[PDB]
Amino acid sequence: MVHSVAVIGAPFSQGQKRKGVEHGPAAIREAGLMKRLSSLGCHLKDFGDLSFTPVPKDDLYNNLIVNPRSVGLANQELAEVVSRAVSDGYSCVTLGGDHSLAIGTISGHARHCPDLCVVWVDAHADINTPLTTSSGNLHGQPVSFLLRELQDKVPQLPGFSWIKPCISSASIVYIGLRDVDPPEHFILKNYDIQYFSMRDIDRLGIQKVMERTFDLLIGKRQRPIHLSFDIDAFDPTLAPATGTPVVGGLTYREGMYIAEEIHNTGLLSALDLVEVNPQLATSEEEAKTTANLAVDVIASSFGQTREGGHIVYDQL
Amino acid sequence: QLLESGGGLVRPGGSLRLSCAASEFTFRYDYHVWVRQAPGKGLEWVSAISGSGGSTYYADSVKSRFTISRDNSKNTLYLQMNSLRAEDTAVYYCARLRADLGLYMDLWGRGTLVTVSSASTKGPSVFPLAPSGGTAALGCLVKDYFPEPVTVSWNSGALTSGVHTFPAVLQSSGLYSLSSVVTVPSSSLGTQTYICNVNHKPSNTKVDKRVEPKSC
Amino acid sequence: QLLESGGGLVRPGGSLRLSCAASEFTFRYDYHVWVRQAPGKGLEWVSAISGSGGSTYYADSVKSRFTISRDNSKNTLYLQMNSLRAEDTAVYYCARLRADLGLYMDLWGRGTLVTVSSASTKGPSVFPLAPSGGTAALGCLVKDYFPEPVTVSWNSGALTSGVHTFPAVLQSSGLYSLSSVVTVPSSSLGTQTYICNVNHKPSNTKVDKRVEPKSC
Amino acid sequence: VLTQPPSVSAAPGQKVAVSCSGSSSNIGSHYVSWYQQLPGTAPKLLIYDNSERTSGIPDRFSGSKSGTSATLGITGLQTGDEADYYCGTWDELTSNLVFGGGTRLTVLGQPKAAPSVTLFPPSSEELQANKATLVCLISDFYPGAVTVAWKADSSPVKAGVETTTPSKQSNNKYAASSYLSLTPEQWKSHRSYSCQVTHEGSTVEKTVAPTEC
Amino acid sequence: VLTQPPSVSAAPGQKVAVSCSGSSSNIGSHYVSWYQQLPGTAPKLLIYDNSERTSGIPDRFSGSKSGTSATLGITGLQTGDEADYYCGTWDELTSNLVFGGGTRLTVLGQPKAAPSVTLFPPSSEELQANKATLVCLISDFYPGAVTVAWKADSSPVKAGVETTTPSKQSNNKYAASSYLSLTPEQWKSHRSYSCQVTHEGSTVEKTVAPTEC
Ligand SMILES: [Mn+2]
Ligand SMILES: [Mn+2]
Repeated sequence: MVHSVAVIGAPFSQGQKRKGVEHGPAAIREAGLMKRLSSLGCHLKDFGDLSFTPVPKDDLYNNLIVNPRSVGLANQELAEVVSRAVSDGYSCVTLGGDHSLAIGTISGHARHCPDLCVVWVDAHADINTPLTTSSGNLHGQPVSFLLRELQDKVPQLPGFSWIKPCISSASIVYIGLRDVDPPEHFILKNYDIQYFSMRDIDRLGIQKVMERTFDLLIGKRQRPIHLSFDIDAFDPTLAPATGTPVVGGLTYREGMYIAEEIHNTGLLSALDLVEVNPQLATSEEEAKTTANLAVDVIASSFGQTREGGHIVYDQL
Repeated sequence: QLLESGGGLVRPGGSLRLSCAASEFTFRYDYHVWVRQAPGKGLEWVSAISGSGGSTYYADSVKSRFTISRDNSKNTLYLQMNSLRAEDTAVYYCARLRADLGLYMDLWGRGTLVTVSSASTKGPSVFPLAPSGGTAALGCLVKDYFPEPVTVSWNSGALTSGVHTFPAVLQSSGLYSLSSVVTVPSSSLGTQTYICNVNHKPSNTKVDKRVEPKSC
Repeated sequence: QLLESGGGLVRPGGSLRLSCAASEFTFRYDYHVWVRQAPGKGLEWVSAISGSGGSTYYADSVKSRFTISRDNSKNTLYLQMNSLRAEDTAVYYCARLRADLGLYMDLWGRGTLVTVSSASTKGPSVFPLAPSGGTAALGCLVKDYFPEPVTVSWNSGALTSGVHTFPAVLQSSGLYSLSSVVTVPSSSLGTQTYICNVNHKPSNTKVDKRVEPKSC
Repeated sequence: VLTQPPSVSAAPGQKVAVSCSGSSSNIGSHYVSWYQQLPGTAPKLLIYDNSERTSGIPDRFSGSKSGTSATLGITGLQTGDEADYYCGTWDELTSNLVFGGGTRLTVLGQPKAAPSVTLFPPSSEELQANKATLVCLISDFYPGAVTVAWKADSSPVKAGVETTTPSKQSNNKYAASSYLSLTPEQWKSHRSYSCQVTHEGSTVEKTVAPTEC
Repeated sequence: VLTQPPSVSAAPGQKVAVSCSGSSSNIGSHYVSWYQQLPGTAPKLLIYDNSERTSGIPDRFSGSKSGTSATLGITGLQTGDEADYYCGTWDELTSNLVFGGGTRLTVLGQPKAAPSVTLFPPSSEELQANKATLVCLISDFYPGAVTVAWKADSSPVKAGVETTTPSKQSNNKYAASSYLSLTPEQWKSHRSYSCQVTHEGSTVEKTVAPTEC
């Protein structure tokens, strides 16, 4: 219930080329996350990294190439850990691997906060259905298990019968899209989900974007806010160490602004930071700078500012 | 690159410890394996470890004797080998293990030799191969020497043209033998001296041997 | 990296000129120093220069004889040495000098040798060390040779096993002596010839010496 | 666990297919890599996911999988190609990575020089010490493949035989050795001994007797 | 100007503290660096600002300063650590950088092989030329530290003595030499001469006479 702050590592992925994403929490932990947050006068509670062990064959090969049942089922264990953390009065930060963890953290939140809304910052809409993308895409496919209007087009995969769609199409706003499949594009249109693509930001501005965003979410009533920030939303020059880097994305300035704005509502309840994959960096510098950016996002969302803060009454 | 080391000759029942020094900073994010090659047989995967060392996997062939470890702080993989037998004698290779539609090993090392032989260190019995095509071939047999190498000269390298030394045979016992041979003209035998000087530096064993038993 | 050069043997009263070739393009922005090490004593800072060569600092030990310079265009530091003495004999090292809470030298070179000895070039008197544990050690004494090295063989390298040549002593005079020694079995003395061939290539001096004075 | 045939042959400019047979639990069910073992070096990855080349490998190389089997095509054969080729995949019954035994591909761009053979009888020194070794030295042969038979008079001998694998010589031809251990009495009791060396299906056979020179 | 003790000892896996004493005008007032002189190499920076490590140096190394003194801790002692360690800072009375004299740390991971000693009398050749040298050859000793006393009958001799510093041998054991210059008459007038070599506090003493062999 966002009075203090919980840090939860959830190193989940499906393996294959994007398996260094499971190493993201350490990378961010190693960007000095907790210092910052501690030094932002936050009471912190570090809930550690979750067990991610494949079902039902934990032999080598499955670890390198994981099955969907294994993720869906690790999200169940996540929703539970998110749920209890909210229940004890904490704001959830979940350091991620692949954007699929959003399934467990939104499901967890919804549970003790059923009026919540979502800001999905991302180059992708991650809103494919199981029948619209490959076995591999579950990271780019998690929003069709949460939205409540898609269940007519969404089948029962084993590991996923616990998920109970906890969002209507009018509770999620997208910021930063530039890489959207036709299946996704039609869904956005057809079910009247509002979104601000890189085009709408060129036109409107990050200032007017956030203005329009809040009106559509918290405009006629206060709700708890769930920021699912995906790192590939930042232009790749800023965030190179990620699996699907798409060019033309947020500047550093745009991204902090978004965080700055979310904090300034003082309604933020849970935050997801995902797709940080150090195996994909050109150097240690590139891995480090990506995680440094990811520590800034969180810091901002939890009160960091570019112009000062805190307390002083200075001496002579 | 990957670069392995700390192979060597170990006695059966013996222990030994390999290192693999990786170059990539992405070494810590990636599974690595150990594959060994028994001398001129095929490849046998031996062990594999996860980026963090939370998970190790072992072959039935080497399980419980061999222990795979890594120190990401030192960008090094290790293999501790205990209770070593003849049948462990192989070149051992580190490799990176990665996934895509399936699994492939994309980065490999030069190798490192483990010999596990019962045989103890010694020098060889040297015996002349007297002569009996106009030219003749005479030589020296270097018999039962452990381990390799032997370093051989005829008239201290002064005899160079036509000298032929074969690759040694590793006998069933574990003890080596090789043959040394030079081709000369038949006129030359009586007037000029033929000696194959031989060295087993390990044993600090030097043998100079005269070759005249033609008996004709 | 830093790499120094143009050290060598100079006669007392003599001059000499060191170079240090730096790799960094930031070489021109950074103080560099010169530290020397007298043979097996400690380190003595000798001189230091500013990024631009507006400021030079010298040790009392070397002031007014030695002059520190740099050419940023050539990424080179220099040290001009005049009025050189025995006591200047040292390995000379360039280094980068930088500041933080205090001052530290973070980048260094391999070194370069300056020997300042009065002694002139010459060849040595060679004397046999005859023999008098079953095995015997016989040898040759190589006495008063300037400068280093001497290159030594027994039976032109044919005698190899058991040959032991010590590191030479630098005498108070500045003239070198070393001892050469081989261990052999006592049966062997009469039948086979013992000669330590010796070379002082500087003087183009070669001495072959026979060792038979056992007198028994 | 995977079967690939042991050897292959051609002259530079030609082409082959190395075949890899496995089962349900591996090839029928998993992806296959192809690794080139250049002689006296650690192997290098050529192909993953059945046909996916790695960088700098030319398109000469091609892989293909069908049900329970796989196959590495190599065209426009060249020198410096000749080496050992292994297939690899994962077997889901035993829970390991498996390889084939390997296939040795020699590229014959040099002529079929049959081996020169020198055979020595046991030395005086050795017989005096109550031992006897016959030495067969085999040299300047191409390609690097031979087979050896010792015969005491007309009878074959396989006991007390030690034969080296062929090795490369200065000239990129090959050299091998074979050693026959006898008692002095076995050496003295037979009329002759002979080392019989077969190279590409043709035999060379040298003979020695206890009677001197 | 800075004092640090000359030597230190341990077996691999143990730990030491090298101490650096100075004054008001330096350590009492300025920051201290620590440099490792690997034998036969230019030194390398380990620590500035009293305790600040440089990259890749492990945390085994630790520095510390208190008023007029400083100290370099080194734990989990290893081979390839053994070397010369110098402290350095700035003295604000003389306006220079100063170092300690150095400390030699040997890591004893090899056994205390006492030296093998061979002593030769003066050669005929040399005596004929009116000169005399005694040669003491010292070999295969570990650790690399020895002390030499010549004695003409029972009397100690320090005049005309030249002794080399110990050197490493093929086997990572050490070898040294000592030379005694005499007149032929000094050589002929004494009943015997002896080279007395002391290694880790134990003596080896070889003796020669003018009477032959
Ligand atoms: Mn994305
Ligand atoms: Mn995403």
